[PDB]
Amino acid sequence: KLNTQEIFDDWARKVQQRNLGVSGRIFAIKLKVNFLPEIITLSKEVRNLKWLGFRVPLAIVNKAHQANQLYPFAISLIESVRTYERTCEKVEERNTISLLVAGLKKEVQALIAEGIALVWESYKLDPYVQRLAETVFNFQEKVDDLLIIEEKIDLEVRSLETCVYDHK
Amino acid sequence: ELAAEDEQVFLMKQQSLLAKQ
Repeated sequence: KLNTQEIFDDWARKVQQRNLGVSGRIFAIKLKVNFLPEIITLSKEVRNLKWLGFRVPLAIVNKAHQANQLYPFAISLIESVRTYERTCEKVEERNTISLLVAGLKKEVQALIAEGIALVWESYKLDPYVQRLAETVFNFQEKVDDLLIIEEKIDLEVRSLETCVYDHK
Repeated sequence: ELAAEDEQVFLMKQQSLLAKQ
C-alpha cells in the first residue's frame, strides 16, 4: 500500500496536461503579471523529486528551468505592480494630494506603456526591471514626505478656527 | 488639473487595448 509510484505518475500527468508555459507578454490587461505563483511550486516539485530518485520528464525539467530563471524578475515586476496599485488606491482615497503626486504617476504609467511591448524572452526585460524599481522607489519616498507635511498643514489650518483671536 | 485615472476607467482603457489585439 505504501508504494508512491502512482503519486509521481499522476503528478507528472497533471502537470503535462496543464502544459504550463511562461512565454508571452510580461503584463496583460487591473494590471497583472503573467506569472502565477504555481509556476514556482513546480520547480520545487522537481527539486525534491530528483532527490527522491523519480525520473522527472525532460520537458518538465525545461519548464522548471524557465521558472527558476524568470521567478526573481517576476517577483520584482509583481512587487512593483502591487506597490503601484496600493499607492494608487491610497492617492485616489485622498483626492487632496493628487496634484502633488502627478509627476510620479505619469512617470510610472509611461514606464508601463514602454513595457507593454516587451516579452519574457526580451533581453531588455531585465533592464526594464532596473528602470521600474528606481522610479517606483522615488514615487514611494516623495509620497511619504508629502503625507508627513500635508498632515502638519492640515493640523495647522485646523488650528486657525480654534486659536486665540490675536494677530501674533 | 492632472488627476490619476480611476481604476475602472484605466482598466476599461486596458480592456479596449487587449480586445483589439
